[PDB]
Amino acid sequence: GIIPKKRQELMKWNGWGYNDSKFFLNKKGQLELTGKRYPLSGVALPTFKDWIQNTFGINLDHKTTSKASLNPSDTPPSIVNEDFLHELKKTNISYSQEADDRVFRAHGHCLHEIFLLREGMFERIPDIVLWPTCHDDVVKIVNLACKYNLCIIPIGGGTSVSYGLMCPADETRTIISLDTSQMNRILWVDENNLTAHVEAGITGQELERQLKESGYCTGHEPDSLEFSTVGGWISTRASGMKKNIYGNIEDLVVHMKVVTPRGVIEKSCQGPRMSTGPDIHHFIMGSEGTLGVITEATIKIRPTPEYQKYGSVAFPNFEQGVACLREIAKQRCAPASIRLMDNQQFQFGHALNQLSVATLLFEGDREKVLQHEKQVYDIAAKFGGLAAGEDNGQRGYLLTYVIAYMRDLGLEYYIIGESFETSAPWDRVVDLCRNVKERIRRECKEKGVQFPPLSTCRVTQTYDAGACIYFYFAFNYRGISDPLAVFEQTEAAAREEILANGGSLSHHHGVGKLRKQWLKESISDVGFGMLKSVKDYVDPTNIFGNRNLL
Amino acid sequence: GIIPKKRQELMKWNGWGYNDSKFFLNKKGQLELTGKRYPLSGVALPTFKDWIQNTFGINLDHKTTSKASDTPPSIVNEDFLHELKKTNISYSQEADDRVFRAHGHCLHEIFLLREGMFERIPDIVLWPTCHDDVVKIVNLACKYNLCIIPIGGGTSVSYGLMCPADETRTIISLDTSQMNRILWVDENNLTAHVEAGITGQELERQLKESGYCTGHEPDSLEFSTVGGWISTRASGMKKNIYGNIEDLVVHMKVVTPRGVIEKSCQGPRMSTGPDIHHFIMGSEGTLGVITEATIKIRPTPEYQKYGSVAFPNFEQGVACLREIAKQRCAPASIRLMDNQQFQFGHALKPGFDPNQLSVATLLFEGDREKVLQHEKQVYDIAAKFGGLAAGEDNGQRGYLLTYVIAYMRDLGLEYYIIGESFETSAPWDRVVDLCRNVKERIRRECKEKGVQFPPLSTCRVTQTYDAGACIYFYFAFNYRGISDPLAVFEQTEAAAREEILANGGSLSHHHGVGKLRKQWLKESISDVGFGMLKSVKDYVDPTNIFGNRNLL
Repeated sequence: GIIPKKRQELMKWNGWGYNDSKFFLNKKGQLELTGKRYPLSGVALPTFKDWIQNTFGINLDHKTTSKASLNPSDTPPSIVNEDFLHELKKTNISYSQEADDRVFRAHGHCLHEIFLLREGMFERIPDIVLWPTCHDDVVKIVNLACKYNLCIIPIGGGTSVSYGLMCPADETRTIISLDTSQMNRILWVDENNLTAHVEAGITGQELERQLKESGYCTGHEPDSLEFSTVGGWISTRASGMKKNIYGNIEDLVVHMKVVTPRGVIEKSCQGPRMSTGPDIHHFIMGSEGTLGVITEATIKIRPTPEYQKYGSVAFPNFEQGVACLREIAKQRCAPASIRLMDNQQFQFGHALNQLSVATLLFEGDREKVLQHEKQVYDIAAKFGGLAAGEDNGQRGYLLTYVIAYMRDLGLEYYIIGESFETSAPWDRVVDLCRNVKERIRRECKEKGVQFPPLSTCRVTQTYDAGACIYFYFAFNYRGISDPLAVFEQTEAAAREEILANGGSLSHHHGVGKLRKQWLKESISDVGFGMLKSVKDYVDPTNIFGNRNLL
Repeated sequence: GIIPKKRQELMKWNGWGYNDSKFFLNKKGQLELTGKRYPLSGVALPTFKDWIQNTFGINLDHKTTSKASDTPPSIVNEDFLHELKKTNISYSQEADDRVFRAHGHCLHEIFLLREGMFERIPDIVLWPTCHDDVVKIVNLACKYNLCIIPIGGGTSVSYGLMCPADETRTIISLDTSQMNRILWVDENNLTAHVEAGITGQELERQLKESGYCTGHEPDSLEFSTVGGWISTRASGMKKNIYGNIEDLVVHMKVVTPRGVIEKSCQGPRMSTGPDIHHFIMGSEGTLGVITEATIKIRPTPEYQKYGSVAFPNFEQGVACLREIAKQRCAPASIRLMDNQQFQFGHALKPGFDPNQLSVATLLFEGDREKVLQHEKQVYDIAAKFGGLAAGEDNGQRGYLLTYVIAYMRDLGLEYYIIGESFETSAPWDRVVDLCRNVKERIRRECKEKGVQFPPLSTCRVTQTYDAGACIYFYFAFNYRGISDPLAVFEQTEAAAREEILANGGSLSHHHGVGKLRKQWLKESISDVGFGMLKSVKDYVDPTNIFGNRNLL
């Protein structure tokens, strides 16, 4: 579960996930996933091809060829001051000027970046990779950057979907990719206080796995948990599948330690809730690597749940589903996870008419699950909601960690797709869903796309004040002059539609450099000025120069 | 329910709360609460005077003499006054209006109100009624170089309202009590759009008319305002169900010298950079004026039910509270009091060890079915710790009391009894030691400073969280024949704050910082931490219009 220094020995350098897990077309005509890693690994999927064909209007005859490894006569030169490097050596901090390690850490998982990895190359990439293995290591790195006017871009699991690790093309200084993956200890578990003191580089899978050994969990389960890190979550305000029980990352964090050019930020005590001015944890959460390096964090843990249980529900349409979820949030009896899929997604799940589907997960005490389960089904029964079965509800979840591998699959057959999200008020949810799908269909026809896009949505979280909505859109692009421009302009349009229908800039993807142009409207000008003024005091010479946000 | 421009028509100028509500010795020789505003109003408290005598060793034979209502003149630029005239915004240069808004409710202030005087008091009180009104005032204060000190309920317990002695600029008191509308209720999204001046009492009373509540109930809800809450990171009695302020606020609008802070949307939860709501929450009047907020509302609870539990000692009670927090089944309110609080609460009434036992009071609210289940789980857990139910009316008694405690301080003042309370939050594994060490420290400091009778030195756990608990301490003593009673109080308080910190507890859980705990802030938040806040202060308020000097 620990990320090795040479990441490409385990992970795709040019796509999502593990090397040993990819979708392919099998000796016997159907699609299938290699390796043994997921419940779906090595399992044939009979009707998936037919679906893709009916959905995207392709026949799978047309395959694209992508770079299978790095073209090192297309990577730019590593410029690194020779004295700095002398000093670094004295420290014993593992580092690498290798094109591979460098190019691995130049991108996250935005479509644009995955396309360049496969087809082109980046303008700018890290110059040197460093592996601190503890707080003190990081202190030394930051002090070296001050002395040598270097620039540091921190990286954790590299799962950013906001251009948050892209290197600014015109950044002339030595760029360090400060890689946290070897700084990954559970320092200690505090069984009286129910917290774990961890280092920032630990992944979600590793964190849970280790804790499960003492009988604990965090329950923070972002879909990227296999690679995303504690330090990444804080930085991007991440959200997990069971936030309903465990909380989101702002709910989960009790304490943190942060290395800035100016010094170390940490509160003096481990109180659960204080009143000592604006909460500085919140100046750091969602700071997206622009401020300094998060080395340590204390996070709430919980005893492993007694029992869990899946379910699902059918609604006569999406709208009645939304109404039902709103009523669930109104009674404040959301189960561990509740997710409403529209019809297109329902039909997609089938391959592995206005009718929609919620999937459910319940966990906690055995007795409580069963009460909770009864309440939810009764409420839904009020909205045309009929139980669709406990096993159906397992399929939708078992499926979660393999959806991300299908984007790589779709790219092999000339289909470009991305998911993007927002949060919106309850009273805007239906209109936004309708108007955003429409907007994408339009922006697509007008840019010359043949078959109308695939355009789905799902309610993914519920809140007192509204919901988190996810969209997925994809279109086959064979014939389009500039495929990357069409998609990118359509994405940027669907954002405009989101903002105009009352939805927020991001629920959890964060901002990075993809959504920078809207930030100032999102918060006020003064709002934006205040962040600026924290940047400028913490990092006066802009050493943390990924240029996210501002 | 709205606070009137002349506050002294309803409220004590020289102490807590309403004019018509004070303790007094009755025809029958028993202490009683005047008026009929609280359940306990007009009820005779038979054993109370004995408890006071036995605790502090007084007769009640001689009561102190307060001042009965010194005051620097009101100097104010004329071109400014002329322009203020034009806005039609009400204002006052009257000494008594200005003197009302120069303090909140820290012992030191209330004492200075009775005996001495404030070295500095605001120079002019203004009353905006709306957002625009505040924009104008702020624009003026920048133009004419005037300091602004916002005030809502005046219930600060941190010196957050005190005017800095050496501030030579004209100080405006920007009173928000007349900007108090529920702009509107959003029945679908379950939120309310409201002005910052609305009090807790008014907000709940109004919302109740539509079948809604916020459930945000600080002990000062009668006077404390939306604006103050956000400013001080307030916390209420039922935050277990309803959340604390930071959970309750969905949006806000802040007028600052630099301009208006405001998020563009009303979404439940976002990832758009560091959350700016959090730059403002806890800002204690140092950055601008919160004019409007959107707060979550909830349907009126269908059912409310009290209860109480008795434990063989305090440690056992703490352990139970920790287990209750471990199974995440805290009722709407749960509060564990130490033995002294039990005996105290006993003396105020209308086989374990009675000098050992501690008592938890409980409030349960929600759907009647849910309430009953919760209630069973809770008494099951307590029973494992030696816990036995002591009845709903005891529980009922516990809660209603909370609103009269603040009138009792005024009582003790007039019989040479200075007292105050202070809070902290700590991790679960420090609670027991922190309680013991802080009480013990308070006694030793008083013995050493030459107090005759040993001080009242109680504690209670007042909120539970996953990671810890909120702890209240209360301390009081007879000060007849002490040279410098204030200096003795304020030293002790400072010592006990050092103990709290040396035992693992925070600067404050909800009191906030103001100017009373400024000297620990930098170490509480890192040096860089403190520097971060200064940068925000300097950007937003370059010319330090908002000059209460809280925090930094």
